[PDB]
Amino acid sequence: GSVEEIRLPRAPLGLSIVGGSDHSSHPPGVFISKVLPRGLAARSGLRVGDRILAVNGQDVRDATHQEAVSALLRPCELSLLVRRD
Amino acid sequence: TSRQATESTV
Repeated sequence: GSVEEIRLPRAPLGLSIVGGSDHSSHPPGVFISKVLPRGLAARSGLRVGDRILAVNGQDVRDATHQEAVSALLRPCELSLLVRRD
Repeated sequence: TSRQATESTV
């Protein structure tokens, strides 16, 4: 849907992100730029152009590039909300 | 868009 949930088996993620509140760029959120071929992210259905919305409940819809990078890097069971537009 | 396109692979 316009917004979806992806259950990554956290335990490397095989994905690349671009954007942020200060470095907002085109694929004003933090957007998925690349996804490795065999990476966990690709197996889990995460698509290029998806704007990451939240990481295990922590919203990134308006978060610094590094703030989002740290969110995806410390989810502590993992769930990522995305915006497919 | 703006400039300084930063990308981070996780």
